[PDB]
Amino acid sequence: KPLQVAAVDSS
Amino acid sequence: APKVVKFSYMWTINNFSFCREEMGEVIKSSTFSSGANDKLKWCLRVNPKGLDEESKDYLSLYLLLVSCPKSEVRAKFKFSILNAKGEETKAMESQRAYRFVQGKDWGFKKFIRRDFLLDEANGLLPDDKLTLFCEVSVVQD
Repeated sequence: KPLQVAAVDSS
Repeated sequence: APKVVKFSYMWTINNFSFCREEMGEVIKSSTFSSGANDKLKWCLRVNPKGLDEESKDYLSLYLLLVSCPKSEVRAKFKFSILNAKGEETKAMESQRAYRFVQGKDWGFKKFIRRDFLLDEANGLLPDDKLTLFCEVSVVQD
């Protein structure tokens, strides 16, 4: 699994 | 010409290993603002154990517009972790400006895998503290 995912979203 | 105000905030989460086990925990920073003196208050929001099942292996990190009396504010943002030497690492930026309204956040559901964070060799929880650095660039109408 990626260490970090740079996809931006809103909670 | 858009008019842009840059500001930042450093947040240390102490006693990181005392975060709740059950999923759903939210931790928030104190509020912060630019000098622009426009009534906008922001904070950081962390889910130490992810927002949901798909993200349970990650820490999630968001920028929240806590207070804003105007309809909307656009802002770019960047988050970094400060390592055991005080330097920025593992940063991610939003790239473009996102549209905030009061109570809205934007950020990274999968900011960093927790097993990397908890591996002492990476030096990211020195003394059981997680230090995060947020830089914001807000558009002022």
